[PDB]
Amino acid sequence: QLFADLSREELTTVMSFLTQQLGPDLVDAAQARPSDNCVFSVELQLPPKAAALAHLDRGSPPPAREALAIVFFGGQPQPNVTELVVGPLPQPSYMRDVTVERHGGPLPYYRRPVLLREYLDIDQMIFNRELPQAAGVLHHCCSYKQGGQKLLTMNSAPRGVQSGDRSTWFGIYYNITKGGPYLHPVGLELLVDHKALDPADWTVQKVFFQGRYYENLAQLEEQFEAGQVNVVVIPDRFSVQGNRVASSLWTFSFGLGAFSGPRVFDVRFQGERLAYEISLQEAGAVYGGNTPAAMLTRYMDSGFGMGYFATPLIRGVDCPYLATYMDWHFVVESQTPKTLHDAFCVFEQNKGLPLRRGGVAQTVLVFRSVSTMLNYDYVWDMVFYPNGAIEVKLHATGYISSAFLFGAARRYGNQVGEHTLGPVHTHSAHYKVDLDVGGLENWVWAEDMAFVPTAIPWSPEHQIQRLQVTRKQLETEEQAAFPLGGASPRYLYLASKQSNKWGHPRGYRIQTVSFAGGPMPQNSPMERAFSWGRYQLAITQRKETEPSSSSVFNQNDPWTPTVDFSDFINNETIAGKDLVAWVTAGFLHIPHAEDIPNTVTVGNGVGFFLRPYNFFDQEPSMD
Amino acid sequence: QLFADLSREELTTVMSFLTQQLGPDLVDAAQARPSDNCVFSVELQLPPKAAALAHLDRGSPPPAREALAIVFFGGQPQPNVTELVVGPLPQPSYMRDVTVERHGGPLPYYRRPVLLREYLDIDQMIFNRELPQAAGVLHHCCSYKQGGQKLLTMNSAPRGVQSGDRSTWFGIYYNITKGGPYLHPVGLELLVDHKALDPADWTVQKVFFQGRYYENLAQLEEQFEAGQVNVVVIPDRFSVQGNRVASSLWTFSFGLGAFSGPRVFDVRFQGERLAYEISLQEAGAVYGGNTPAAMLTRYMDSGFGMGYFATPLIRGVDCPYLATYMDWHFVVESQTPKTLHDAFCVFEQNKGLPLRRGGVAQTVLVFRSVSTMLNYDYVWDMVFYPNGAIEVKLHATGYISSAFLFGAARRYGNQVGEHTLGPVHTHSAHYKVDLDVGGLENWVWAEDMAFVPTAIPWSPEHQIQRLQVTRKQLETEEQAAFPLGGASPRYLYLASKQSNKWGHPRGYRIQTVSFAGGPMPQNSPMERAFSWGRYQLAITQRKETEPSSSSVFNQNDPWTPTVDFSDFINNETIAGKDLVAWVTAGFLHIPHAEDIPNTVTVGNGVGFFLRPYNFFDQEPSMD
Ligand SMILES: *[C@@H]1O[C@H](CO)[C@@H](O[C@@H]2O[C@H](CO)[C@@H](O[C@@H]3O[C@H](CO)[C@@H](O)[C@H](O)[C@H]3NC(C)=O)[C@H](O)[C@H]2NC(C)=O)[C@H](O)[C@H]1NC(C)=O
Ligand SMILES: *[C@@H]1O[C@H](CO)[C@@H](O[C@@H]2O[C@H](CO)[C@@H](O[C@@H]3O[C@H](CO)[C@@H](O)[C@H](O)[C@H]3NC(C)=O)[C@H](O)[C@H]2NC(C)=O)[C@H](O)[C@H]1NC(C)=O
Ligand SMILES: Clc1cccc(Cl)c1N=C1NCCN1
Ligand SMILES: Clc1cccc(Cl)c1N=C1NCCN1
Ligand SMILES: [Ca+2]
Ligand SMILES: [Ca+2]
Ligand SMILES: [Ca+2]
Ligand SMILES: [Ca+2]
Ligand SMILES: [Cl-]
Ligand SMILES: [Cl-]
Ligand SMILES: [Cl-]
Ligand SMILES: [Cu+2]
Ligand SMILES: [Cu+2]
Repeated sequence: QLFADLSREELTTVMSFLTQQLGPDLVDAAQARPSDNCVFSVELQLPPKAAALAHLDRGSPPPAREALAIVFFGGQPQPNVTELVVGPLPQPSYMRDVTVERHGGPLPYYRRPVLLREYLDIDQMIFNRELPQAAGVLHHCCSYKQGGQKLLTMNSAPRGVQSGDRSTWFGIYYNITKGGPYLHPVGLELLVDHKALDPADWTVQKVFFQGRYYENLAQLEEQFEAGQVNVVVIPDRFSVQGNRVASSLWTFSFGLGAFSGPRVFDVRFQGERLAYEISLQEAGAVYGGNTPAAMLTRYMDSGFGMGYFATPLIRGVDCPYLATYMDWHFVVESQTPKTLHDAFCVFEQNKGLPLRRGGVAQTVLVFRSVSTMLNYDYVWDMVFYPNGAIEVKLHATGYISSAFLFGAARRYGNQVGEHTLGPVHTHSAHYKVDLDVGGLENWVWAEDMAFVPTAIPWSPEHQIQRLQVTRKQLETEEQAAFPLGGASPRYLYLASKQSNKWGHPRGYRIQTVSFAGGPMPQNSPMERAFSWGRYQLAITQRKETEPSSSSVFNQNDPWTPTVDFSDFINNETIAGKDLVAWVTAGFLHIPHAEDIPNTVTVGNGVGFFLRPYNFFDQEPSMD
Repeated sequence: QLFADLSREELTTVMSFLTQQLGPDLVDAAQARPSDNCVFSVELQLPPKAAALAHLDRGSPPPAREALAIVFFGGQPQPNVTELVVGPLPQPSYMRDVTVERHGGPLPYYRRPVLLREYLDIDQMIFNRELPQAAGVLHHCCSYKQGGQKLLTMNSAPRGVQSGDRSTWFGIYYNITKGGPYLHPVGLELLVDHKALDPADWTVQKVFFQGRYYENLAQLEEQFEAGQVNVVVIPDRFSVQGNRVASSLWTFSFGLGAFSGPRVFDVRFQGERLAYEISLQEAGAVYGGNTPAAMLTRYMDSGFGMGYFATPLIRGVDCPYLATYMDWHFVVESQTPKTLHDAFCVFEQNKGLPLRRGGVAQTVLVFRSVSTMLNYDYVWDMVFYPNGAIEVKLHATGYISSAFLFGAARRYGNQVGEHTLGPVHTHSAHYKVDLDVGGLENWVWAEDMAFVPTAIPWSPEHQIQRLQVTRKQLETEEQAAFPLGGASPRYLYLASKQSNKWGHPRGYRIQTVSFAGGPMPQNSPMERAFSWGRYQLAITQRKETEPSSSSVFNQNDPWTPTVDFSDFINNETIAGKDLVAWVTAGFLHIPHAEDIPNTVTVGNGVGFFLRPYNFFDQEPSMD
């Protein structure tokens, strides 16, 4: 319960403490304007490892239970975003601004995530005071307002060309609310500068219509009237109790980061802790296209929220009928705690494949949850094997984002329908794998194979390409940073100080199970924000100053990243320290006809494996 | 059903015809000595494709149903192995020799696989003539027959250092009869020369005792008696009619080659053929060590028989209790047909993960078979997805090979017991994927992603790394032969002539999934026999003269291979021809403590994916 997500009651307490303690008068974030003071979110502040392990292993008292509140200070001479550490629960006595502490300075107010109320005010502007200025061309293309269809908007990110920018390409789509929302692009995109704290000052800085750009909608309308614009017509055996799952072989505390997504703590196999924490850090997406949004889009999904955008799992569909179903509570953009029903599910999965052949079939423990944004869907799986192996997979599915088809559009994807292109994109996800193999003190090994031509002892006149094992202990972080798209040692394992019964260092190896979306060139002005994408796998010294490889604040200002993961790799020693492993997994997705109306989970996904390597003395037991 | 394996009735008739034609001097292969004449095996002769398709598609009469008989002609001045085509079934009248026609000449007698009678005769020699010579050292190390555990022999291959050799290193192991009978290597290996036609003339050419090499066993005993030898004492919807599966979505004819292994013909998703044939071709293993057998062993398992060594599927273990099980029939080293009970199992598996999202469940059809040699176990999987996708998967499991632990043994693996090493080795499998995408005439496309620094259209001063698609039609065989370990197109697919509704070439893409082992250096004078291991993927024109990428006769003479796969690649055009795909999957295996007593199929193994890429005009429907 030192890893348990804040209870609904706990959420209320922090919210009450803020109102009573904070000098500035706060507005409900659900109805907050840019120049208002509001609480964006409050959630569990993860405890220090040292105090947690002291409690977990040495019977010391639990660490002070704390919450981290994100506050939008827009109602002052100089607006800022402030992170407040509140605690200790159940009854708070302090409220510490750790902003400067964690980031070296203040959080620029433009890095703050776009409020829901900000989206709605952007819609008012578009529908009420922008779109009508191009009714003639909209009536023409898309039966606009004339007893015809309803249109809707799509968001994109980041929002500008440099730091300080808050200008978003919003696309116009049909409001067909069936199997596919952004499957009918109108080819009309609007660049709305919404950086100003006064919405009446927001403007459209440029328009994109079906191929070409215009300064504003008034310019587009007259060229249309003047018959100067060509318009394309668009038609249409284990027990969950609290945060703790316990089987005969496994024990772990689970949870959900409102921004970082699904996580698991204190992973113990048969009483022995394998890892302190296995958590999702960030989910990314890079697009390509000849239309603005698809041309520019680079998603750092934690800027939105993997937990905040998690959905209830449908019993029988998302998880087996006899699965265990847990709820989740959150305060993001609200006054009162909200509850997500069936956010998680744990169940037993008979693989149907013989685990060993006298033997028995492969039965697995599965921890699952789903994040959904605009209908796309990430299904996050954590599977725990009876032999001590852990499997972490990601599955993408749902509706793809679309682009209006014009010109050399096929240079950026495939046609999936009339006037519709499926733009290229790569999916990526970052995981923090804080293995504690045989305790804190860890080393890193790189074992692989080699063929060396040597003479045959019984026939020295003949040679034989001798297959043999190479081993190397990595000394610095730099040696253990493995570039995506390159080759890493086939057996890369974190080992303990001690060895097994046979003299081999007790180890758990990480096996990356993911094809290669393929890294963004470091020449990209925003690549630093997702520099975790450079590596297939990286090992660093765990620090309390390095809790995440990304940040909520990166999405809207990637040009100056709040968290630049590459900074973590700094030539420090990794021999005999508390080590963390960061795994990047993903794939290239060139959309195709089969992806319509939905992209299916067909395949076995993308992720990695954690497997015992000289950790036990022989094949372990099982119930 | 012209792809059906020969029935028992057919197997009997061919043997009768073969006995009548081949004089009165034939001998039951089960009891034949090297100088005898016997029928090694009789199995189905795969029909000509043109005639097969003409029958299936154009209603033309079925092509002649034939069998292939391998005959060991050791009874003559110049002994050879002969391949005979026998037909037509059901009542044969001819028996033609296709040996020269297929192999450019005679099959040398030393290439023939080692008969079971030959092995038993080798054991006799070892236990009657050989071991007794070293009774003193065996009593001391291994309680030879002093109330101690019994000894057995372990085979290895190839058998020599050059073409023409039949000299095998047999290892001596305790026969506990519990768990791994191969977990107790004594450190004694005999290099027996069983080349000669007269067993009485067979000799041991060298002996390896626990690290040291000796000329003969007597010398080893002599050396020991003189106290010049240290001895380490060793302790102690769908149904299936005949050969065809018929789900609501799929149709195919399954079978099993006596040597090649499991195979599928006439694969049809919703009535349309995707592939004429998908079959296992060869299974390989490459070891390392400082002990003889372990250092020399390179396997081409079809020399023993993936089918001949197939095992009964344990209901409720290898396949769900209520799956559909099918028997198999064969004649190998027997003049009477044998039955392999429950050789196959076909079943639907609820994937346990939603196909799409509320949404729909994901269930697959699974065709399984298991090959077993000395308790080491290949489980062959081909899963057909409701969306037209096909997953071919291989898992290994069971008892690993052990070696006597001495010297720089850890350079060749890990100690897994007392005086026991787990030698390094790679596993590999070759599959023949004859895709007929939209018909015979097929092309090959290479698709991937790329970034191009381009100015932002709405902000000229700034740049954006523009993600885009690259497409390239491959023209010759050499272009489609991608080296194992290197990087290849993320989107390589065979395409028909027709485009989809949207104008994209209808194709099925080959996504190769493996932690590929690591190719044997081409400097090795024997890797030519398994030159298929060079490429993770290769595409060649289909040829009736290139039915397989390996041969039963490769194993015992890899230095002059009967089939050298790379010969297929000869700069021929692959633009609008009958194309065949060849896929290599494998992995490096450094044995660990968890492999004892036996290694688990944990995770998912190795193989590949066949995915529809613009083959349809939208997501396919299900029934
Ligand atoms: C982001 O904005 C935050 C909220 O405006 C700033 O935090 C506040 O700064 C205030 C002004 O300095 C502090 O007020 C102090 O409180 C005393 C009463 O105790 C007043 O009399 C003083 O005017 C003032 N004292 C001074 C000069 O420090 C608040 O204590 C403080 N509020 C909280 C909750 O921290 C941040 O400074 C700003 N971030 C950055 C880094 O600029
Ligand atoms: C591998 O061995 C095979 C059998 O030992 C050889 O093939 C045999 O050779 C026989 C004698 O040369 C053939 O008999 C000849 O052919 C006709 C056909 O039946 C016979 O009537 C004749 O008696 C004889 N020729 C003449 C004119 O005297 C056998 O037909 C044949 N046996 C079988 C069953 O195939 C192969 O030659 C040898 N491999 C090679 C290619 O060298
Ligand atoms: Cl949430 C999700 C699921 C699958 C693929 C992507 Cl790229 C996703 N990410 C986003 N969707 C729109 C904003 N981010
Ligand atoms: Cl048949 C099999 C199953 C699993 C692994 C290997 Cl290397 C196998 N191959 C051989 N075992 C002994 C002869 N070859
Ligand atoms: Ca660091
Ligand atoms: Ca650690
Ligand atoms: Ca060829
Ligand atoms: Ca073909
Ligand atoms: Cl494992
Ligand atoms: Cl970019
Ligand atoms: Cl697919
Ligand atoms: Cu996608
Ligand atoms: Cu193995």
